[PDB]
Amino acid sequence: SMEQVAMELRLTELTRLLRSVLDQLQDKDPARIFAQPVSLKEVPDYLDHIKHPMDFATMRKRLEAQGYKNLHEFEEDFDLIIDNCMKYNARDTVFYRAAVRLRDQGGVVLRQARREVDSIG
Ligand code: NA
Repeated sequence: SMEQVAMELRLTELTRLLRSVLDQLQDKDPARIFAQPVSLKEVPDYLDHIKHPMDFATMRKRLEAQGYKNLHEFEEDFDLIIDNCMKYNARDTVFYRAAVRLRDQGGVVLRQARREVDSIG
C-alpha cells in the first residue's frame, strides 16, 4: 500500500537523521571508550553489575536495520551508555568522568535533534 510506503519513507528519514546524531555523539568520544561492548573476557563480572549493556556499535547495528521507531528510543540507548558507565565506575575514575563529559556534550546535539523531529514530523 501507499500508506505503508509513506510510513516507510518517514522511518527511513528518521534513520538518516539518527545516523548523523550518532556520528555527532560519537565525535564527542575521541578516546573511543564507548565504541564497543564491554568484554566479558576482560570484565567477567560485568553482567552481575549491568543488566542492559549498551555501546555505539550496538546502536549503529540497530540503526542500520532501521530499528529505531522514534528519537525517544535512540535517546534511551544513549542514556544506557552513560548511566551504565556511571554505575560500574567510581566518581574519581577517568571512565566515570568520560561519561559525564559525553552526557553534557551529547545533551546539546539531542536538544536540537528533538526540535528537528517535531518540526519535520
Ligand atoms: Na558506582
